[PDB]
Amino acid sequence: YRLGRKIGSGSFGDIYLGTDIAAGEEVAIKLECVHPQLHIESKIYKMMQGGVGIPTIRWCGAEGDYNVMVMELLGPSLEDLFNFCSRKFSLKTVLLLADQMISRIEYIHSKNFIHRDVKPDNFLMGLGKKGNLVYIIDFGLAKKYRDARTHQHIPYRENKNLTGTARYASINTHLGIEQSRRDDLESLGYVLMYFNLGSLPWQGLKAATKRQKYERISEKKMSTPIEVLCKGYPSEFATYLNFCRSLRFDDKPDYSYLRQLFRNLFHRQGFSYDYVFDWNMLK
Ligand SMILES: COc1cnc(COc2ccc(F)c(F)c2)cc1-c1cc2c([nH]1)CCNC2=O
Repeated sequence: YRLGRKIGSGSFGDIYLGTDIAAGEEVAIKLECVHPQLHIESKIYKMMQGGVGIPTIRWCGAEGDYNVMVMELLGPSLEDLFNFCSRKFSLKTVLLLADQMISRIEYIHSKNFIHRDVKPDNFLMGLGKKGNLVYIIDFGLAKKYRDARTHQHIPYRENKNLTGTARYASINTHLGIEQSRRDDLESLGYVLMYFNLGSLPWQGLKAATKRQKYERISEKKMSTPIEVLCKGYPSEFATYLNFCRSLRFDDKPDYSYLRQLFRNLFHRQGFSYDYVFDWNMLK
């Protein structure tokens, strides 16, 4: 593997572009200085392997002063594509995205884990034949939510300090409640509305401590009724967020219902099933 330039930073470590030298294929290479977390993330990926929209790990090991995890190269993140599309996606694109994202999250849940860091940066489009598939990345904050053998849900816990990115965190996460399935989905809800509006009402709030800033975000989040947040947009978005906040800590979300909400809306809007995203029209 030839090592390349730094293209990003995950919940842990830094990712670089690279090359499978003998196959002449470009790859993504995540490095962790040899508190270790890379191997754990690698195990989760392997456990998720074989699912739709999940990256393939090509190699895992240590070289020098680094633990290394080579992954198949993917396309731009949804945050990147959002930028390229002038930071506003058309309703059809949000719906096409929502259908796949609910599904990715549902799959991770079917495998007994919660992601805990659902945000535009952690969703990347594929390449080649899978150019229209939305992948989910970075399991650096993922956690098991039910025992593999018995499916006993983890217990309810309070006073937890925040983990994930504040902009898309659920109201309960801000309130120190252990995250569960409902939270990955509520976060997706804010992500969708972010795509619709171009920004969220609790963005760009200035504070001192960089811990007092989460407080402002929390208060704003609890001070902004859902109907206001989604005012001027299809009621489905508000219905989706309300459903998410109504989920009991250990409830199994009805993913099908949520997708159907957006599918019916798609049908009613009269959009064509050609799967053409906004970025597919850049010339
Ligand atoms: C399977 O994981 C990946 C596969 N392919 C790419 C290609 O990314 C680029 C290609 C060309 C560019 F010019 C560029 F800027 C980025 C990136 C990743 C990736 C993994 C992680 C991140 N990114 C940021 C957050 N934490 C992560 O664990």
